[PDB]
Amino acid sequence: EPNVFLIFSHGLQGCLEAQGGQVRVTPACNTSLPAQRWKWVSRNRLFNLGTMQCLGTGWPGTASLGMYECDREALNLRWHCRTLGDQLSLLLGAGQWRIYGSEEDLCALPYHEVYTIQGNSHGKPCTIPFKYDNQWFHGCTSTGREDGHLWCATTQDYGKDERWGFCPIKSNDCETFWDKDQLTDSCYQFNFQSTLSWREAWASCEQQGADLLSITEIHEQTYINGLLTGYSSTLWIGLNDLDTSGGWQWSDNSPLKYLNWESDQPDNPSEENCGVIRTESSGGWQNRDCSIALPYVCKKKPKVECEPSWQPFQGHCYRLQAEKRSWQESKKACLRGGGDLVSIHSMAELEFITKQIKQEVEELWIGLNDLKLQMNFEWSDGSLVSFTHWHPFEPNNFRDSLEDCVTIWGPEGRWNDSPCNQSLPSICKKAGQLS
Ligand code: NA
Ligand code: NA
Repeated sequence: EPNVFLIFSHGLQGCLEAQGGQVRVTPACNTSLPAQRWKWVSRNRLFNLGTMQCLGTGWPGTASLGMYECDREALNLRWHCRTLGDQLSLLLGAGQWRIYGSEEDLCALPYHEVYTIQGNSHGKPCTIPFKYDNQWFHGCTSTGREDGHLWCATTQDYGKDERWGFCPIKSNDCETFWDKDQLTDSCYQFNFQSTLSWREAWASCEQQGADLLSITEIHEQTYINGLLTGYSSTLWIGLNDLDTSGGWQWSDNSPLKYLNWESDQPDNPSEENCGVIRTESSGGWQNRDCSIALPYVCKKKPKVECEPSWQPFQGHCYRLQAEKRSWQESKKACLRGGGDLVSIHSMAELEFITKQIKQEVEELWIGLNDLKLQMNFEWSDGSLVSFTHWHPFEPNNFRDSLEDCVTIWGPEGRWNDSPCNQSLPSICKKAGQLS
């Protein structure tokens, strides 16, 4: 019971209590008494755990506080955490209202929508509270189920509407609700029957201890397209440019090292900011309006010294090769120097390279490339690709050439991809000696 809280008045010096059908302030604050335990629930109602009822007052026309069945409409059961204090002070003839035991205001523990998994409600969130077999529930329950799985109604009256779904769980395994890749031990959840917005889908994955699908490897694309063959669907993935336009990122902060945009994508930069995978294109990526309602896919996984003319940063040595060469020839020159084309794994390393090594050189080669397999970028030095810093609407050279290599471009230190044909200076990286 982490969302539950007591309501204290400094002006009356006591906690708000609900007895029978009445509401009072008692100086005897006791966090154990459910009569004093409150909880925000759906549709801006304030729920009491002792009475299993909702705080209410009269509509304009008859003013007092009382407890009422939460589905009563003949009374106003709606409150706002910002004005609740003023309403309580008004109706009790009081000062300042806070959560008991803290300096936090009554807006500190807000109601969060919990989106359902599978069931028959297309991902619609739990209606809190809901009635089932004439009993109120202010949370998920397994009563009425043998397997013990937690569920909830998506209307307030299950007996009437029979709309429901499974509740999301934060698990250390991937048992009931997930397809697991045995090779990578990564778990995937295709909610074909749900219809949620991107942000809603994001929240759903998050409250399962997961994130929207990121596709980081060529294999991962193949495994994903695999499970999708036969189905006909368009599903949200973690891809978006909400922060920076054209700056596509995975919601789970994975590097944008693999790409599978459809031929004409992405487009409509002014309206479409979120990524979808499609079965029609055999797993191609599109960008769409983030507010549209779609099925979605979740994912979870249960001080050195340098040689002369080189400069140190962290544990490596860096050097500018000012002579303009091709990407491959730039690399060959780095190797003869006992190093390789620079690999960049953090923002601090990037800043060092850009401010200290590149300086006013306009554009130059780094180690990132997709010569081996196209649309799948890797560092020439074989290092793990953990970090990308693409310019807006980059990369995009796989859209023409069959071989793409990467440069640092301009003062921000962001990256382009380009034909390796191009003649540019470059930066080299090798390990340093400690010291
Ligand atoms: Na589009
Ligand atoms: Na490019």
